[PDB]
Amino acid sequence: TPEEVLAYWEGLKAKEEQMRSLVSLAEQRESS
Amino acid sequence: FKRIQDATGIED
Amino acid sequence: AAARERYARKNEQNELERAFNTIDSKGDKKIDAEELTELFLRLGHKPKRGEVEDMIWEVDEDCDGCISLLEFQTLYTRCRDDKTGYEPRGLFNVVEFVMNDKNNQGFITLEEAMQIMYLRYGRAELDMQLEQVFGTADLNSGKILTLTEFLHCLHTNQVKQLLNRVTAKT
Amino acid sequence: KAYLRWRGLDVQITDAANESKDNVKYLATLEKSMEPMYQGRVTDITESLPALMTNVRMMYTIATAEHMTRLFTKITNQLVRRCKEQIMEDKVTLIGNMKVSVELANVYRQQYRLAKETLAAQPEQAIFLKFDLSSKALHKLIDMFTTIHQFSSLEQHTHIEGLDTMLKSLNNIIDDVKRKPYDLLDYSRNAFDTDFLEFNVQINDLELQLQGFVNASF
Repeated sequence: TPEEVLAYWEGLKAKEEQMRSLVSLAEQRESS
Repeated sequence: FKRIQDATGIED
Repeated sequence: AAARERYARKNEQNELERAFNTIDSKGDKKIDAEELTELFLRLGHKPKRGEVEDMIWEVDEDCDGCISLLEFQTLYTRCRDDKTGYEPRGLFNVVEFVMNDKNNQGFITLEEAMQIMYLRYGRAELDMQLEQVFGTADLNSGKILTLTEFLHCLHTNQVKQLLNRVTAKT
Repeated sequence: KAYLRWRGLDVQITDAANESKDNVKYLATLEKSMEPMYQGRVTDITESLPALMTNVRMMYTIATAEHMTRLFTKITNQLVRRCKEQIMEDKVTLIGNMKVSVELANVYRQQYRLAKETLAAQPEQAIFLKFDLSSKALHKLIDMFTTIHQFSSLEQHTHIEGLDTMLKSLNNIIDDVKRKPYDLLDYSRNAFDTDFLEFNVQINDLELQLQGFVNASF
């Protein structure tokens, strides 16, 4: 159960970081 | 995949 | 072999003057026993109960007590050309370490430059003062240089010829 | 009798397969910006490296010690490979190639140290050993060749009546060092560090001989 909860939390954090990164990259591309 | 694509496009 | 020494002296003189001022902590010309402990702490080595008193005693020989820049050059030159003199070298080592320092933790490959200047010697002779190897580097400090130099001088001093002499066979 | 072993192997195979898919898919994302450095020019890597650390930084925010060690060891191996190739093909070419390779190592270490600073901000043994041996065996030869080329403007004024066999002394000093068995570019020997400090004394000997010659013809 702890491993499953950790995996779910890690996946959620990764998805959030991914969205933020994608936004950063899009902003950088627009600036260029 | 989307992040890698955006990265390559920005680099190009 | 003179050219190595003359050229070395030509460059180290300016380093030496600042080395002196830096060892002094009172902004004067005199180096008190008090300063020496502070220097060792900067190197990261600890003196023994009576080491400092011996260090101050042996170097000074034109007056008694604290040392002066004039004594310091006299010491430097005598020790440098000392080689077959069997003479004291207690405070020469700490200053030579500080002058040969530019990293503020010690020096690595520069031992060889020190060694060649003293003599071409040998790779095996290098394996005597320390355990440094040609390819590998190391970390070094004040602790591992003074102790090894001091021990080497004690090791050479001991050996003498009594019944250790060896004559060509009949 | 064998079904315990088969369920154990099934669990091992599923875990290995899942981690293999993630690892392969993330290491594959790296490939399109690591591809230039296998065959291209030595200066290109300077501009390519920021993309490489952006990639590595985004992918190490997910999945660790084996990735850092293996990835960094082989990328620095490839940097050494490219530098060693681009030097191996005189004076200005050699000094330029050594300057470029040292600058590459410098910007690599600087931007990786900035990367570690950032990685500390939000929430290197192989580099040390290999680039330290490379940078010392490049610094020694770059300073030796800079001194030689600075003394090399004398090499054609052969009509002055006191510069005839001295340049043959300098040629012998060069040649005896450049006839020694060890490879100069390899840090695998590290015994030329006594040859360099024997060369450095007869260079100053040549200096003082020429100074006495100037002092002696007036």
